[PDB]
Amino acid sequence: LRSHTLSLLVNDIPGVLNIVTGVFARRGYNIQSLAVGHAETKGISRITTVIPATDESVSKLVQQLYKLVDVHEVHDLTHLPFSERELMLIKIAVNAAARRDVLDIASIFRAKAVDVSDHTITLQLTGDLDKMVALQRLLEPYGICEVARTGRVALARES
Amino acid sequence: LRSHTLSLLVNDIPGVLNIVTGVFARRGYNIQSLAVGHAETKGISRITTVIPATDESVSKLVQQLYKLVDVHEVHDLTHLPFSERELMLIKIAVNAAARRDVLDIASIFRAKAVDVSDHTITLQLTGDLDKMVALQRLLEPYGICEVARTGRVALARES
Amino acid sequence: KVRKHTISVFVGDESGMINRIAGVFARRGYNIESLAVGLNRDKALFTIVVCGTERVLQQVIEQLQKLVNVLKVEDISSEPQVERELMLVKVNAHPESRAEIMWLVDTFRARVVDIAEHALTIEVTGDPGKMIAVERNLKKFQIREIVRTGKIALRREKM
Amino acid sequence: KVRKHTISVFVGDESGMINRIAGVFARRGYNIESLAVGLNRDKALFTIVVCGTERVLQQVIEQLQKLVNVLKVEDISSEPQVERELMLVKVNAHPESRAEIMWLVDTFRARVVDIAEHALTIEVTGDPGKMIAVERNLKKFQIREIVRTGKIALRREKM
Amino acid sequence: FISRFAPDQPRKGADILVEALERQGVETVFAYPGGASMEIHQALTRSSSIRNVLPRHEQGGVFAAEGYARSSGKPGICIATSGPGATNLVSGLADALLDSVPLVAITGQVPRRMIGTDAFQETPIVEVTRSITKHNYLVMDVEDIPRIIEEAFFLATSGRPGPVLVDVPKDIQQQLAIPNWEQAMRLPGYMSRMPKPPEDSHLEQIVRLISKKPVLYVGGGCLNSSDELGRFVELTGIPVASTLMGLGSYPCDDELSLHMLGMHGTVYANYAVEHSDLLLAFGVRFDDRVTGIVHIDIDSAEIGKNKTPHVSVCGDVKLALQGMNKVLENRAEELKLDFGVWRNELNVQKQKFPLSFFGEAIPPQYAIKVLDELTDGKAIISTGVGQHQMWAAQFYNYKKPRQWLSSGGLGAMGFGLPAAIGASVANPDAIVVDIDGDGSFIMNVQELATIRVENLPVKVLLLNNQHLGMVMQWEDRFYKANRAHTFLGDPAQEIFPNMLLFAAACGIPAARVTKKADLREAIQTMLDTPGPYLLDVICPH
Amino acid sequence: FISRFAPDQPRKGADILVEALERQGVETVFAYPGGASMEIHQALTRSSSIRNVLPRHEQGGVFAAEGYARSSGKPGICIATSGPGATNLVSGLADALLDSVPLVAITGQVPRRMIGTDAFQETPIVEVTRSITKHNYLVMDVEDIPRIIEEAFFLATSGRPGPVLVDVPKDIQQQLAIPNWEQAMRLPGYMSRMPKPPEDSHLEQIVKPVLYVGGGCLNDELGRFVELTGIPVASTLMGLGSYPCDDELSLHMLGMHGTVYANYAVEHSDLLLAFGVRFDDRVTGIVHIDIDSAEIGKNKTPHVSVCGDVKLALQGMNKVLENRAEELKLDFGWRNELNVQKQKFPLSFGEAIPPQYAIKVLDELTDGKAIISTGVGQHQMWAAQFYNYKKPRQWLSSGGLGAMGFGLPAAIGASVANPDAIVVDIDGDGSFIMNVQELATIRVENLPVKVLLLNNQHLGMVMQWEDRFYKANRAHTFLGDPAQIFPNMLLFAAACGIPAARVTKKADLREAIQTMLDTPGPYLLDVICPH
Ligand SMILES: Cc1cc2nc3c(=O)[nH]c(=O)nc-3n(C[C@H](O)[C@H](O)[C@H](O)COP(=O)(O)OP(=O)(O)OC[C@H]3O[C@@H](n4cnc5c(N)ncnc54)[C@H](O)[C@@H]3O)c2cc1C
Ligand SMILES: Cc1cc2nc3c(=O)[nH]c(=O)nc-3n(C[C@H](O)[C@H](O)[C@H](O)COP(=O)(O)OP(=O)(O)OC[C@H]3O[C@@H](n4cnc5c(N)ncnc54)[C@H](O)[C@@H]3O)c2cc1C
Ligand SMILES: Cc1ncc(C[n+]2csc(CCOP(=O)(O)OP(=O)(O)O)c2C)c(N)n1
Ligand SMILES: Cc1ncc(C[n+]2csc(CCOP(=O)(O)OP(=O)(O)O)c2C)c(N)n1
Ligand SMILES: CC(C)[C@H](N)C(=O)O
Ligand SMILES: CC(C)[C@H](N)C(=O)O
Ligand SMILES: CC(C)[C@H](N)C(=O)O
Ligand SMILES: CC(C)[C@H](N)C(=O)O
Ligand SMILES: [Mg+2]
Ligand SMILES: [Mg+2]
Repeated sequence: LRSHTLSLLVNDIPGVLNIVTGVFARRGYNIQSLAVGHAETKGISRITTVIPATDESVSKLVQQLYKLVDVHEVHDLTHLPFSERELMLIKIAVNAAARRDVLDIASIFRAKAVDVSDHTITLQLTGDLDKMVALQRLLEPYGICEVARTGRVALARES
Repeated sequence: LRSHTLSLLVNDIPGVLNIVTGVFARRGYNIQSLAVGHAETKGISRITTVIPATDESVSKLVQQLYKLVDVHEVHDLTHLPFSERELMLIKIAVNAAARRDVLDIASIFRAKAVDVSDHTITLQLTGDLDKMVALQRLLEPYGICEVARTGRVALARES
Repeated sequence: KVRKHTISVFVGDESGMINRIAGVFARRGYNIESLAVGLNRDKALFTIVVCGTERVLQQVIEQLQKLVNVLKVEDISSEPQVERELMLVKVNAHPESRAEIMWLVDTFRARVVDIAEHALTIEVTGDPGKMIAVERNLKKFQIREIVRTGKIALRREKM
Repeated sequence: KVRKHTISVFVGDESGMINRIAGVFARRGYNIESLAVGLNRDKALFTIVVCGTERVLQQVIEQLQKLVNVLKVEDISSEPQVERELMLVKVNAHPESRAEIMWLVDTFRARVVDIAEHALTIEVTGDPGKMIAVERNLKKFQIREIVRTGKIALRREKM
Repeated sequence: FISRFAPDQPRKGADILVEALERQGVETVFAYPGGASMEIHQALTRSSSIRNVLPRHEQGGVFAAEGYARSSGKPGICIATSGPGATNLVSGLADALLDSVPLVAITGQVPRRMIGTDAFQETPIVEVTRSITKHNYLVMDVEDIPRIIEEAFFLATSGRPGPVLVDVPKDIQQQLAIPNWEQAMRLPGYMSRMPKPPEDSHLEQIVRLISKKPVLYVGGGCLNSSDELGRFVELTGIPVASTLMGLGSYPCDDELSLHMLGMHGTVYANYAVEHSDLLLAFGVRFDDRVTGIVHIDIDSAEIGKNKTPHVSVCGDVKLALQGMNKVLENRAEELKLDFGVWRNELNVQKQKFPLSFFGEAIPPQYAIKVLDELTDGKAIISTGVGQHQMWAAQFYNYKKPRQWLSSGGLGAMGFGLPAAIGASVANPDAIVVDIDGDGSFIMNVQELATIRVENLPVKVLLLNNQHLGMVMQWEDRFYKANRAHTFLGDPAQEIFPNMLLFAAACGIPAARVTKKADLREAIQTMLDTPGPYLLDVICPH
Repeated sequence: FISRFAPDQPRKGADILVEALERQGVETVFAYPGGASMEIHQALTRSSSIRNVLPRHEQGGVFAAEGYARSSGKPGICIATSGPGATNLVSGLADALLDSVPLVAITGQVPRRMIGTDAFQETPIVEVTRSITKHNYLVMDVEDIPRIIEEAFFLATSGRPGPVLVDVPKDIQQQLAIPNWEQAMRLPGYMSRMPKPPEDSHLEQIVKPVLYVGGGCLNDELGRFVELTGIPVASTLMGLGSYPCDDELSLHMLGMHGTVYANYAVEHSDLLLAFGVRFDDRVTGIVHIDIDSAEIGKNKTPHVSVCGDVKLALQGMNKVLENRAEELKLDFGWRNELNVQKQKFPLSFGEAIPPQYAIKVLDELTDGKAIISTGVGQHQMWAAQFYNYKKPRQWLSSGGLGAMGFGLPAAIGASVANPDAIVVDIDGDGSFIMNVQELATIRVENLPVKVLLLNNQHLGMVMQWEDRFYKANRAHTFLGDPAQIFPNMLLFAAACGIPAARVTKKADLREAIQTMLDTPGPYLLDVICPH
């Protein structure tokens, strides 16, 4: 398999997200990340997701999703040119000496600090999955407490 | 001898670089750096090179190059006023403690970090040969792994 | 399956080395899109870009190893890598045009090298995708000259 | 071979020291193009710029050593060196002119010292080549006053 | 080594070079005088151990140095003056690089200050040859000569052998300097790639694979392993197929020698390949004349080049055979190898399609069967490029390697007569017989005077037919018999030229023969006569 | 042009090429058969106007095409099969590029899909020749053939003439396609540099002088200028024939093997008119007019220099002088002093024949009108000094390369180009035997070539560097059998059914030379000489 990105627009009726996640779970596909929020107009929400699939099976799944009453439109973005971003918060157990070292890595990644205690600090980061995993892999020597990754968000670029 | 810069425009036929480099090698001159890339229009490439020579010998060599069918024009830039730039990537074997020290030098040179591992880091730098050699001479205490220099690129300034 | 592969070659220095390297592609009638090299100390590193099949590449990437003074050869194109190009451009800039082009350079994090009332020199550096975006933007301005280095590359060190 | 040499002179302090130094050039009918000094503690370091032959320089650079209170003398002009000038300028600035001149200061990394509706004071610093470029740019604006320090220099420490 | 100069006496670079050659075991060089080689020729006359042989044409010189290098295995050497001398060598170097023959060429060059001016007789010979040689050097300092010469001989002999060239400016040849015979080779890239000894785990896997219809396929790579291959054939009894270059590596008279395979190869060998089940490609490059799998080679570039092998090993076939011979010897009784069924079936094909070929109008294949019979299949044979090369390759039973000398991949015409000179210098007491078509012959006929100068015992067999036979065949076979001027006689008449007069001009005894019943005694008369001789054999076109 | 095919009929690329040659005025080509040239040879047999001449060895072919191109001024052509054929040509191309002779070489190549693998007879001939030709092309598409061929003939003839090569893969030669005879040349660099007509202001500025002319003067205007000036003319080994050797002002060869009076003239001249010369070291050990902007200032810095065809410069100066001859009143009657030097150091040499006498006899028995070709030996200097050429192109010799073996095939080229001329080949002993195998070709064409052999049993010129500098030490310069003429070249002629004679006496030679000139058809004369 390979990962794919789906963007969906929906009627924003109470409980519609249960219908859509039922279609993926009825194929058994384990969703890697999901983010849902208000679209450009009142009365519509956008859902964006990532799944491991075949580009055959996504074509079957987008046909299958058109049977729903509450969807307006569905797109694969994976073969198109699209801009992508992702947000992460991370917390770390750190002492005053190691704090130096961590601030160095942060500066390299262009990470912005956003909480401090002499027990622990938290950083904010934005970018794409490779910098995300790279940072999470590099901070392993320290007591990484939690990560609050958004999942990706994408839009096609017409250029 | 003294070093000189040539800028050449070529008719971009497949294999033309072999014709041009044959003229220098037939005089025995050792080209210290070369860069070749697409010029301002479809169907022309620019070559730029640095050679140790005499300003007598370059005058003979530019006359000699005009015998080629596929040159459009050739210039010495050495006595003119010209802007110049050069790009370098460098990789370094470094531990977490020395990483501090290296980031300091980088900040002084206005070098941008561009790869990290807890084994090794790589920096990007742009400037001119004196800062290039200065940096490459200053980082000698650490295990400098490789250096992917572009050679210079130049344009005359009409001012 | 014509593709724009990239090969990197590492050598011991001799007079005529670029002429041996350029001969193996000229003997096919293959076309070098761009090539960049700078003599580091006793040794040099090429990065070169060519158009063709992965079949014929296995011939020319084998035949390069027959040379007595090549040290190492790799096809870098599939691997996770740092990759950059330096571009330099001179463009006409009427005081009004000076106003919008300022907005552009203020966007791409570009620098200005020198000024004259008729034209300006700008230094641009980044990934090739930014380079093409820049070119498509400059298309709407009266270019005077452009030159570029061709993509330098180095593998990222995974743990 | 008229050339614009530069000499640096290190002294122990006495009232009227500059008058002895300025007498050796006045005696030849030579011209001090610029001179800068400040009493550092008990000792002071001149840098001076003059026009003439390297022949007659050997006389005046010898005759300066005959003074009892000169510590050291060098011709610095040929050596690898740090070199800087401070310039300060006041210029008329009509609200429209205020718009373009802002683009200029935003280019040269210049600072504004004080404001009045008729004129502004700008602080400029760098290498002499930038200073001349600036002057040739300001030529198109209604200067009100200018002053400059003359170039300070120091040798770079090669290993 | 015994030096003619004091260990600290400064001497001319020329003598430095000559000593460097003597130190390398040089014994005879082919050279031609001219304004850029006088220094070298003089030094060669001051030397006493190296013999000089002067041919008539420089392209004869390079072909003699090639015959010498092929027959003795020693690195051949040739020297020539700059410009038109050097350029005439190109036809030789292009052959050496195609047959992997070690050879070193040395040439004189214009003074350094004159290079790139287009001075009298100046030529960018380095740039002309750069693409057709294993490496080439421009000597910019007399001090490097010892190192350069050493590196050159090493490169010529090490790895896959190949030609190399060194150019020396005249002023550097005259310059006086003090030698230094102790210096290291600067070959870091090449040295790092030199093939490591073979790995036994693969030899044992090969023994495992050793099948029901196996065939051994050997070429020029087996030149230094005839004994080991014969021993392996005992430990296996596998039939052996040989290329036009592999001939002699395996006795042609052995029951398992299928002779030549391919486009002209024997029909039974071609059936063997067509029906084989295991191909042991040892020392071969899958040339299209053969191809229209186990690969063992020293050249890592040939691995997988033309066809992807199932198994492949990089390294000297010699060591691979010694290793496998030991692995087989300690387990021969356990393996119990047997292919009698396949061997018999192929013998049946031999019986069904044996080698075969109009009154007194001579069959040239009979002329060659007679030539084998009267020489025990032991002589050194050399050949041109026409029909005559194919007949001499097919119908003579070579018993040792190096008995067969012919241009393989390049097919250069005029190769015969000078290659016979090389073999005659390398093997003073051997019988050397040169076999030719009249088109392949005439291109180098000016060398016959050299034989008289050296009184060499060379035997020449001209298979005369007044045509360019191999060209005139593909016309009659495919292009409707139509003629691109493929006739070389005078249409108004008789043999033209009368080659008897060409021998007479050199004071060489000769004979002409036209009829099947005389020929067997005529060949014997040429073989019995002391010294050189020419036999002109008249055949129907 | 009359086409053998319909304007829209698709035909083999080979026929496209053949037609492109006929369209260019091709008349005879030297070619050799072989597995990569059969298509071309078959098309050459289908054509009717172009004659094919088959030599015995390909290096003879390229030398015949050079003799033809030098004597007729027309671009010479030669064709050969890939690999060994092609490589044999290298000795020719290196000569053409040194003497600025226009020549076009065409060769067959392996199928495109086979390039790079080292297939049978494959050779990087393009990469081998790239550094020794004016330009060269690898034909990647049959459609470009018309344009390529046109561009080639143009490049060969335009500017400074020089050799060019085109390689054609066999499969492209067989491929069927529709031609297009209308297409533009793609030479935007070269065309932009082509020399503009000369500027009269310099001609007028030009208006103990000595005229120095070389190969650039090959193409009446000089004779007219000599009338308008009366200036003595010095000629190079290549300039011979451009100016009548029998004229009072012809100082003959100058330089290292030149006449003493011409050398004195240069040594004492006050104005040097370097028209069509490159300051070769055999001459040099100033006004420069040349078409090649690269030669300007190359060896010596001129006081004045002009870029452009010497022909137009002379026509312009001839008009400028004509309208002001009476005003200028030029006079250098310097001419006498030099004539005094002629008188003080004139040219000179039992029965043991002088070679100079063999040349003096041959000049006078042929009005100095016969076409001469040489090897490269002592005999090349003698045949240059002692024979009075009266037209250009009467002298055919290797100028800068010094390639041995050049003689006999260059005589063939000249004989094909001038069917009725008296063609005499004057040859070294070493220089002759190197290509003696081409004698067979003369019998095939029955060409009346006259062969004069200056036999002295040695590599002769090298033996002068032995006997002058290397203390007369023999480095094997003797080519005879030490135990005892070897070979008997009489038998060589006999092998070809060609009449011949050997001569030894000064008293016999004048009758023997006349016997060869009397005898119809080819003949060989073996002139036995002291070494
Ligand atoms: C008209 C014509 C027709 C022909 N027709 C035929 C035909 O029908 N049949 C035929 O057989 N040939 C024919 N040939 C010859 C054929 O085209 C090739 O030229 C020939 O096969 C080349 O020899 P090779 O294949 O053995 O390899 P070569 O070109 O001799 O190369 C030597 C090989 O040995 C390897 N090698 C060297 N040292 C070692 C080592 N120590 N250990 C291992 N490997 C080593 C090299 O890497 C290389 O692979 C013909 C030739 C002509 C002129
Ligand atoms: C052993 C030996 C010794 C020699 N010694 C002598 C000697 O003593 N004296 C001597 O004279 N020669 C000698 N030569 C010949 C020598 O090699 C040179 O050829 C000669 O010195 C100069 O030739 P060139 O300048 O006349 O012609 P080259 O320059 O060699 O060739 C023709 C010239 O014509 C020019 N040209 C062509 N077309 C045009 C055009 N349309 N318009 C203008 N210019 C054009 C070219 O640029 C070129 O310079 C000797 C040769 C040999 C083999
Ligand atoms: C230099 C060169 N030219 C042409 C060829 C092509 N060729 C191969 S064999 C041959 C001639 C065949 O006639 P010949 O050599 O006299 O012997 P025959 O075929 O009659 O036995 C030719 C022209 C070649 N290999 N090399
Ligand atoms: C191909 C080549 N080889 C060698 C030389 C050097 N060379 C110049 S002339 C000459 C010998 C000339 O002797 P010959 O041909 O008999 O003429 P001769 O001197 O008797 O007049 C030689 C060996 C050369 N010019 N070109
Ligand atoms: C869009 C979606 C999350 C919807 N508001 C729901 O409650 O199901
Ligand atoms: C311009 C140059 C690099 C050309 N594209 C070549 O392949 O020779
Ligand atoms: C390494 C390379 C730039 C070499 N110095 C050359 O001249 O070919
Ligand atoms: C040192 C110098 C400034 C000094 N104090 C003077 O008055 O001349
Ligand atoms: Mg034949
Ligand atoms: Mg001679």
